Formats: sequence, C-alpha cells, structure tokens
Amino acid sequence: PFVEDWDLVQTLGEVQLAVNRVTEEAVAVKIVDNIKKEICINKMLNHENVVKFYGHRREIQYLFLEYCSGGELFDRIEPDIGMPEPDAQRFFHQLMAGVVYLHGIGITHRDIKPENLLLDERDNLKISDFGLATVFRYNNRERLLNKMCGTLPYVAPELLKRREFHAEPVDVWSCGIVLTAMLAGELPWDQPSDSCQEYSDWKEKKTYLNPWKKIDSAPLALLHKILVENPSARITIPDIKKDRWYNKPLK
Ligand SMILES: c1ccc(-c2cnc3cnc(-c4cn[nH]c4)cn23)cc1
Repeated sequence: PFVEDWDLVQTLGEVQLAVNRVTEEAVAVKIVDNIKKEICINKMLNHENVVKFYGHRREIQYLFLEYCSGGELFDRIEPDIGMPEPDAQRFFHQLMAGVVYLHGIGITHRDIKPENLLLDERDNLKISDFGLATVFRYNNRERLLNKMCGTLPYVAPELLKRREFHAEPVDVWSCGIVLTAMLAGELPWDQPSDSCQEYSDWKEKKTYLNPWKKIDSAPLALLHKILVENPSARITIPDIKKDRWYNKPLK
C-alpha cells in the first residue's frame, strides 16, 4: 500500500516506513483511524534530539515523521548487562538536551523509555511519539498534571500517590530509570509503589542488590539524586548537568 508518492515498505511499530518513489527519501508514517493534540504539539517542535515532524494529511490520518535508521535505544541495551558506560553517557546527554528543550517550550513527553528513544544513522538519539504529550506551561503559567499515564517501571512515585503533581520531576524520574537500564540492562521495579519489594529496598539504600551493584559509584551517585521519592527534593536537570559523572570523561 502507498500514500501519495510514498510507498509503505515495511511495518516499524501503526507506523510504516515510507519511501518516496521520486526523491527516494525514507520517512516514518503514522496511520490513525487525542490525535489532534499530537499533530499540534509536533508542529511546535524543532530540536536535533526530537523526531522531526514533516506534516500530516487526512483521508485515516497520516503523520509524517523523521525515520531513524538505528531504531530503538531498547535494542542497544543488552539484557542483564546494559551498554558500555561511555555509550550510555552520550545517550543520556542527548536525552537531557531533548528533554530540556521540551521543558523550555512547556512540553512534557510523559512516556520516556528506551522504546521511545530512537536512533538515527549517526546514532543520534531522538525523543519519539508525542501521543501522550501535553502542555504543563502556557503563558508563563505552570499547570499541574492530574491524569495518570506512561509505563509503570519508568513512572514516578507521586503520580501513583497524588491528586496532582509537577510534570518536570516525573520526566527526570523516567530518565533515571532509563539511565539504570543502560548501565544495568535491567529494570529495578515493576512499579515505584511501597507495596513492591524492590522499591522499598532502594529506599533503604540496599545498593548491594541488583541492579545497583552492577553500576559504578559515580553514576550510582547521580541515580541516588534522581530516584528521590520527594518530587521536590529530587534533582533538577540544571543540577544533573553539574553532576560529576555527567561531566566525567569516558572511553
Ligand atoms: C523499530 C525500529 C525503528 C523504528 C523507527 C524508526 N524511525 C521511526 C520513527 N518513528 C517511530 C515511531 C514509533 N511510534 N511513533 C513514531 C518509529 N521509528 C521504530 C521501531
């Protein structure tokens, strides 16, 4: 099947890979039959660590998005192992870039996870899929988020325990969990709730258990600052930049 000039070559995720018969350019195609908001949000985005939005056309609705040859960051993680520290650090820098940007235009992704961090040919990281995204700052006014979403393992504690919560710390939490899985190749908990055994152990600082033992002490220190239950004591992105591991030379 094809749309306009573009031919849908293969299924990517629905999302197909589209190649132009004429220009031979490859793009990502989103086929939908909250979409309006996603299209609106995509237009507002212009960063090198965020998937490009080319435009949309209704028929089924069609979102035209940058194609990342690399695929998911998820594939680059090795189970129980993770990826080499220099690699994870670079990836984590590009994620901070993309997320800083969104935050500065009042946008929160709300679903950060390795499945939604795509890699281009140069292996540059792109924040992907704004179907769950929303505005948390408009006209210089911040709006707290009440709706629950994202993926349990990457979700912040306040979101399960609070009527309303700030958007930004939630994206920082998710970024920590993503850091953890890059360095450890496994996720700490099914969910951040106290009922879960793994979360409680972390709260008590039982670092000896997995996956913390697999992680070096510099990054582990950063994660001690990121996975802080108090959304208000949690470290901010501006502070993550000053983190020693973040600025440590690697490779
Ligand atoms: C596996 C391999 C490549 C991919 C892949 C490559 N390029 C893109 C662009 N967008 C998406 C996407 C997905 N949802 N919303 C947008 C996926 N992509 C995706 C999965």
